[PDB]
Amino acid sequence: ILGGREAEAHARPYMASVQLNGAHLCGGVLVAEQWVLSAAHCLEDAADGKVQVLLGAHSLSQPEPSKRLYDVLRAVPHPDSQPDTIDHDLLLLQLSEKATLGPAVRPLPWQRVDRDVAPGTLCDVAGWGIVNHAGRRPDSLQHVLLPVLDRATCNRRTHHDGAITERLMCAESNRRDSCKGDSGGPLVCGGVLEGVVTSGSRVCGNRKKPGIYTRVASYAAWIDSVLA
Ligand SMILES: COC(=O)c1ccccc1CNC(=O)N1CCC[C@H]1C(=O)Nc1cccc(OC(F)(F)F)c1
Repeated sequence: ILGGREAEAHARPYMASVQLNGAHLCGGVLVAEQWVLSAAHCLEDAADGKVQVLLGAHSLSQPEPSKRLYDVLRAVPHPDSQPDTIDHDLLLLQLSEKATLGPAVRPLPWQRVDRDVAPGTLCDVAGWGIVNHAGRRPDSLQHVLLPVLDRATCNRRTHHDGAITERLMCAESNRRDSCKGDSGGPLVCGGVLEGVVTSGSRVCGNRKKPGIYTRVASYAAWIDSVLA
């Protein structure tokens, strides 16, 4: 997260760290007792590597009573996802068992009505991604409040030049933004999951290159199918 602040410990009990070989790789969001939603590019070339999900965390390295590392039974990338595209960039991870729920571990309600979030809505994005241009990695969860950017402005030649489909949304990236390592994390608006940070490489904190988030409402039937 660039231009953000340290999050209040355990105030976002749905927040997951998706780890590969014991290191934070991507953000994720607990959407059901046994399922974490993240981004499909997260597990590219991860083939053989150990994927785990850390729930109930604030610090990645310090002991906390609510912290629990879960193994993953199945990793389900969206079938239409591809390495060279930003489309259908979703991944569902089935945990080894249902998560132990409590004040610090709880699934987030997610948007099932396919209607756009109004431009200007203030949404929250959290993650353990880089915090500066040198690549400094925070030990604790960071967050930033970002206003939603209308799709037509996001699609201008100066911005993302027509790449923003109806299944994607944008948020302003003016010195405050999601960055490397925040991919897969949640974009929460009015206490409901609206988007998942995309995992394509992009410059951070440059107002001319808005943040791109996959709209979960646009994938409600796929999310339901996988869990079933
Ligand atoms: C919104 O995303 C952007 O704007 C963005 C801007 C540049 C490169 C990339 C991105 C977004 N893509 C990712 O993050 N991806 C792609 C899938 C894997 C994941 C990644 O690379 N994980 C990672 C790797 C090393 C260290 C690390 O940990 C920490 F982050 F702590 F360093 C995390």
